Amino acid sequence: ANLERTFIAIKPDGVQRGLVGEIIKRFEQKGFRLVAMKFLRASEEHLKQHYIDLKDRPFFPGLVKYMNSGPVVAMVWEGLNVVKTGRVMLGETNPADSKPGTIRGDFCIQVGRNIIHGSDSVKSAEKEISLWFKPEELVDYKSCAHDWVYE
Amino acid sequence: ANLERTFIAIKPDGVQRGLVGEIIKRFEQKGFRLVAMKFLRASEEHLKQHYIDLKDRPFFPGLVKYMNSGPVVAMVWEGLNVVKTGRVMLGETNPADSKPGTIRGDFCIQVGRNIIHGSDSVKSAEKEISLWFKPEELVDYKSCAHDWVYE
Amino acid sequence: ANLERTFIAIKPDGVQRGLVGEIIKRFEQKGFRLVAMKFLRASEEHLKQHYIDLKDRPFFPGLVKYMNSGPVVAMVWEGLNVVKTGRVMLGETNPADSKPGTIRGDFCIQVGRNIIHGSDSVKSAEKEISLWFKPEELVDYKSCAHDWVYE
Amino acid sequence: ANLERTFIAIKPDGVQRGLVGEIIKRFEQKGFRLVAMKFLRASEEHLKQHYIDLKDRPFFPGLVKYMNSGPVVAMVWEGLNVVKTGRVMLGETNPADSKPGTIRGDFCIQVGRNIIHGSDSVKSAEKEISLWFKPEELVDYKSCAHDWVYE
Amino acid sequence: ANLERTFIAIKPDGVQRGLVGEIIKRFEQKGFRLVAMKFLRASEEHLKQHYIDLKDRPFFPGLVKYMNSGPVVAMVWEGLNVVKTGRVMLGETNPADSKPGTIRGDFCIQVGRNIIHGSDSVKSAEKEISLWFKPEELVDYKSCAHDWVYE
Amino acid sequence: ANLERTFIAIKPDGVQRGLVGEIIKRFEQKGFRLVAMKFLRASEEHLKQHYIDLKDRPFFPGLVKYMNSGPVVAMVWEGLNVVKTGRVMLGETNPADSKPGTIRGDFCIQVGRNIIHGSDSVKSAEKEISLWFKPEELVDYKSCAHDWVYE
Ligand SMILES: Nc1nc2c(ncn2[C@@H]2O[C@H](COP(=O)(O)OP(=O)(O)O)[C@@H](O)[C@H]2O)c(=O)[nH]1
Ligand SMILES: Nc1nc2c(ncn2[C@@H]2O[C@H](COP(=O)(O)OP(=O)(O)O)[C@@H](O)[C@H]2O)c(=O)[nH]1
Ligand SMILES: Nc1nc2c(ncn2[C@@H]2O[C@H](COP(=O)(O)OP(=O)(O)O)[C@@H](O)[C@H]2O)c(=O)[nH]1
Ligand SMILES: Nc1nc2c(ncn2[C@@H]2O[C@H](COP(=O)(O)OP(=O)(O)O)[C@@H](O)[C@H]2O)c(=O)[nH]1
Ligand SMILES: Nc1nc2c(ncn2[C@@H]2O[C@H](COP(=O)(O)OP(=O)(O)O)[C@@H](O)[C@H]2O)c(=O)[nH]1
Ligand SMILES: Nc1nc2c(ncn2[C@@H]2O[C@H](COP(=O)(O)OP(=O)(O)O)[C@@H](O)[C@H]2O)c(=O)[nH]1
Ligand SMILES: [Mg+2]
Ligand SMILES: [Mg+2]
Ligand SMILES: [Mg+2]
Ligand SMILES: [Mg+2]
Ligand SMILES: [Mg+2]
Ligand SMILES: [Mg+2]
Repeated sequence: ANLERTFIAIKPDGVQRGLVGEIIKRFEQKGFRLVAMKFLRASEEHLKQHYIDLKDRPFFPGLVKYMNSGPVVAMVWEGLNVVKTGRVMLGETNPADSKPGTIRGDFCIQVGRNIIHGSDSVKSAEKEISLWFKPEELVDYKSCAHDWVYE
Repeated sequence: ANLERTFIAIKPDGVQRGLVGEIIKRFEQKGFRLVAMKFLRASEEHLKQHYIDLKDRPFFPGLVKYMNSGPVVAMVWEGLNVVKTGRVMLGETNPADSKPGTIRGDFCIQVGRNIIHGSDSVKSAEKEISLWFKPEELVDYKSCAHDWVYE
Repeated sequence: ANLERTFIAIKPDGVQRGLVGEIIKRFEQKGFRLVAMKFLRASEEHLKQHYIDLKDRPFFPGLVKYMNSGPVVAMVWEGLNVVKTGRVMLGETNPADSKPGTIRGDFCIQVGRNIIHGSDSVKSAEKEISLWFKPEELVDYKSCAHDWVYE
Repeated sequence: ANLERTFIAIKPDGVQRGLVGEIIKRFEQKGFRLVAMKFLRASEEHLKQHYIDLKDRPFFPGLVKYMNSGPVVAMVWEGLNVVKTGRVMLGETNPADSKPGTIRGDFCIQVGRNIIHGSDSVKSAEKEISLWFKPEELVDYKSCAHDWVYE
Repeated sequence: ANLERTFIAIKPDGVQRGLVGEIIKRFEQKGFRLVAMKFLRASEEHLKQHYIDLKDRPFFPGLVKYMNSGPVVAMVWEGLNVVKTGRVMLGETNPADSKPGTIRGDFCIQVGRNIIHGSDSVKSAEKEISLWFKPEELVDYKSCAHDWVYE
Repeated sequence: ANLERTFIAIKPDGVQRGLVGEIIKRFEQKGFRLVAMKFLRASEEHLKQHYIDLKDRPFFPGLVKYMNSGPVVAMVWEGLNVVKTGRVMLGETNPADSKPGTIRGDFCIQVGRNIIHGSDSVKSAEKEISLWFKPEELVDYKSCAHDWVYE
């Protein structure tokens, strides 16, 4: 089979607060497969295109500036319902609405500093994956745990 | 009802994915007393009795064969509302509906590989404990912390 | 706003069960600022004042005795909505109603041994802070991570 | 290969202090395979035979009484060098001499309450295994990560 | 029959880097009893007294300045061999020589930002406890675990 | 020497055994700055250049094959003595001799599956960094904690 994929980015605040390993561990222990990963400071234009649907929102200027203010960890993760499940794992957009046990619930306070991004839909994921990674950067392998994670 | 007991089994996938100590720690940390524990490859006939209520469901033979495909860790835990609270701790039957912070929410993806079993009621717990353990295998002792966990 | 403060106390059961660091870590990693902290055996009088609204409840004598039965860690934490959010982190009054991922959800079982206290409102918080701490015991400094937690 | 085995027991203090899960995780994460596990109060005669080479030592009486004073978690673990590297993981007999990051180094203080036992040699391991388990209690299965742990 | 005690302070970098809980957890897990604790910005004078033995060394002014640059967590811990064992837990003065598994080994790089202080000797412990704490701030109580930590 | 760099790669066994987050956290927690990171299946030729000094060793062919058998996580880390300190953090080449608390000591068993690589010297580090990364992939930014990790 060819499993669902989602795009996950650890925002500059996640990197600056030293939560990269912690956040990656949460995806690994869940049983999702890391497909791609790189580390870069995305240009304001890259970030504008990432968040193109939000361009007319008033917080958008500060969002783009915050997102370009340090490096990000960009990832692709694979598995059954990984898009929706990735989102549940993150918590709500606002850390204030995010439950203890979620990444945002556990680790942050304010919507403007909410440490992580996950694709909100499959069609979003595929667009975001194409924008952040070259095809060659997506690694096709099989997880040793697969048959212990899936029927 | 401080002497309530429940049956908890770590399924073959739980054992194979190295989650035994992680699971046990969650019960220990909560204040529940470990009463019995053993490690075995349960026979197909034993598993058919365990899941006798499901013998007509289409997933039954698959479920049995998987349950026999590796060892399980069988346990008896005791404490106030341990049956219901144990259930909460595991999360929903389907990992897709299990909240972050729960065992299945944190660690698995698919209902057919859902890493753990807990009794669904006192009556089920009593049946399961009888099925899985000899009476001499239930250990009598007082937990150190009891007077700090209970009034 | 961001200068809100709350009073958090680790109850004698939380100290005795070795949960002081685990509790503190949860507040630190969330991004809240530790403002004040001390360790003491609170007098029965001090405890009666802390719980003055409950003076006529049936459980109040047992409550005051339990709370005097060992030392307590008293703390003040700062941040946006720290009162409300602190409560979310603790769980519900009754650990039976507290979800996995919260302090009571993870660690305790019975309402009379529920390991921790948090102020239920800003007015409660300011009363409790005045009750437990001398003004000089409240330390003003800026958190390293502040600008990565707050826009 | 017919891989080496060792006998590990978590002593009554390890059980009472809630360290069973933690300990088991350290063995699991190292890549050792759990072969056998049970939970029991070992009789004084069982304990005398286990520690027979110490019978004339002055601490022997107290050792047997303490080891009988609560249940123990009895285990057999498999792996290349598991006896010697198991000992290294435990620390030195005296926790005072055990380094941080070892089990006794992290968790205990006094030689008479040193939380765990491990076989000191291959010959001791085989003797101890034979005395603590029935042959049928030793579960034969292959670890899913075997080929990632071994050449 | 007072057990041995030591003075441990979490330095300003320790607090700023959000390691207070982690650090305390290590001492609780080991079996030491928390006797005293408070949180304060130590004055230059207090710190010159604390480090008076170093007053003529080149790094002393820099040390005293750094130690005043943020609040510190000051603690008294009790147990068998706590002064020496405490030291071993911290690591060497220079993090470069501190082993993985020690506090400085896990968390620090440079000698002037080495996150924690522990007394060097019983005589120094006694002096430091007296310098930092009033007698009434030392809490006399018996630990839950004592009989499982000590024979 | 604060700008010293080393090359760390999580080997395919580390990726498959779900240790990526765990490993990254240890580097983060220590205070080193992540400079560059990517995830790829390294070609046999690329790996032959990486290990060119071992090309005549009997294990060389199998080493290259194993290192190509799954993706690796390639990283550049910066900090004072990061090459030597990084080596200490990994353990010894042989897991069998690696101390508990080190990455290999904690997580692996056999030299042929030793989960991680780190440069052995500054000269080796510069050669490996150049081999594995494009100049533009070394990210320029300041770590928020720098002034709390360094004088
Ligand atoms: N400062 C600020 N940022 C916001 C606000 N709403 C959304 N954002 C940021 O914009 C990101 C994208 O918004 P959105 O797609 O609606 O939410 P998401 O998919 O859950 O991340 C969020 O993750 C926040 O980082 C806001 O009101 N203020
Ligand atoms: N393959 C498969 N297994 C299922 C399904 N539903 C339940 N199971 C398995 O059967 C076990 C028992 O089912 P059930 O008693 O209803 O759920 P539980 O009490 O929450 O464990 C579950 O824990 C699953 O492992 C399904 O639709 N497909
Ligand atoms: N024993 C007992 N203690 C209670 C009961 N209800 C509340 N308490 C205790 O009294 C404390 C204060 O009560 P309350 O303010 O209503 O709950 P809280 O603000 O969530 O802590 C609780 O945290 C419990 O420790 C009860 O029914 N029985
Ligand atoms: N109370 C007490 N117990 C001891 C002493 N020496 C050893 N023991 C206990 O006896 C056990 C077995 O001793 P030994 O075979 O020499 O050490 P081990 O193989 O490292 O456990 C130790 O693990 C301790 O639990 C002592 O001096 N006093
Ligand atoms: N900046 C700087 N600080 C130092 C140096 N040597 C020691 N210190 C600091 O001064 C503290 C006290 O030194 P000392 O009492 O000898 O070592 P300790 O008992 O390990 O803490 C150390 O823990 C360091 O924080 C140095 O060479 N430079
Ligand atoms: N299969 C196998 N692999 C080995 C052996 N010795 C070394 N290796 C592998 O080759 C790598 C490089 O060896 P070396 O450069 O000498 O040590 P390193 O710098 O500590 O990794 C090791 O990290 C192992 O992955 C061996 O005897 N057998
Ligand atoms: Mg969106
Ligand atoms: Mg059922
Ligand atoms: Mg109240
Ligand atoms: Mg012996
Ligand atoms: Mg000194
Ligand atoms: Mg080499």
